[PDB]
Amino acid sequence: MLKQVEIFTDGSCLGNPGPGGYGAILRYRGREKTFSAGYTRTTNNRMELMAAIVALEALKEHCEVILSTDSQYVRQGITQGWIHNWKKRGWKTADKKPVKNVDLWQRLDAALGQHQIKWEWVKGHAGHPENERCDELARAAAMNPTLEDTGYQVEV
Repeated sequence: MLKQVEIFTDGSCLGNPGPGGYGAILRYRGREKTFSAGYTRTTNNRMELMAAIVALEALKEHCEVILSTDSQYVRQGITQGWIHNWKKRGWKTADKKPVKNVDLWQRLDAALGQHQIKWEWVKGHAGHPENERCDELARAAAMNPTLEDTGYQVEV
């Protein structure tokens, strides 16, 4: 009887860049909510980040959160303190260009100041069924894209 909210995320793509989707599970008070959507053209990195974003943006009461994901990207960012680094430098790289996926990283940062988050980095679906599920959810959405990922820049 209650600690957190547990969040499970995955996002993936069929060809990168290519159609992608995300899958998230949120377990509130004895209830569990799923989220899923597919995008016409985006990236892997963006799908993994978006999954975390959508789940967290879904909470409307300050929570104690445990977020379990296998994304290398989120992991990198969080562990290497991207956000902290960027925020001090106005979200631009050393050569004054906007950091890559600044739209998503900001949305993430904004969620993090709301909740007390405890990250759980998983490796392999083996003994992680909620993560297995998000992947199934993620790959399914990617197959029937209904959205356009606007912040998806072609270029660099």
